Amino acid sequence: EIIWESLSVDVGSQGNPGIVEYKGVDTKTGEVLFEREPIPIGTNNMGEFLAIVHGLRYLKERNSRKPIYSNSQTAIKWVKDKKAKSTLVRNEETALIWKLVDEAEEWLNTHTYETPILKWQTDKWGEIKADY
RNA sequence: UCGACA
DNA sequence: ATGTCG
Ligand SMILES: [Mg+2]
Ligand SMILES: [Mg+2]
Repeated sequence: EIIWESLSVDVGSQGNPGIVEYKGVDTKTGEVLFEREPIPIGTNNMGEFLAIVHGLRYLKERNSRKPIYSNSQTAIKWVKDKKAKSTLVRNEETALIWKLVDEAEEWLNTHTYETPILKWQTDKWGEIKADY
């Protein structure tokens, strides 16, 4: 019941809030299809959200109907709402991530997609294929 | 508390 | 352990 023909995304950090990165892999092979350069300050949930949105953009530009797996219940909801409810403060250090997030929201209400966004069942299946 | 993450 | 989230 794992949909192997899929794109899997995850965040990695150093600290939380701290340095954030995310990437997307082919669920079947583990091939790395995209990896975001680390962002100096962010939260886990912002990174989880950016990874799904980047996944959507990636698949849409390639005309791909694959679903996206994420392990982040929060990020899956934020994507469905088109709104990332982060508590992270706004200052010059977090400006970069907040600009990414705002641009991701903006992409979500200027585009259509039917990509299913699916919860990766870590408890059953082990770690997501995009894990750091 | 429970759930999902970092 | 603590921080991010619902
Ligand atoms: Mg994750
Ligand atoms: Mg992980």
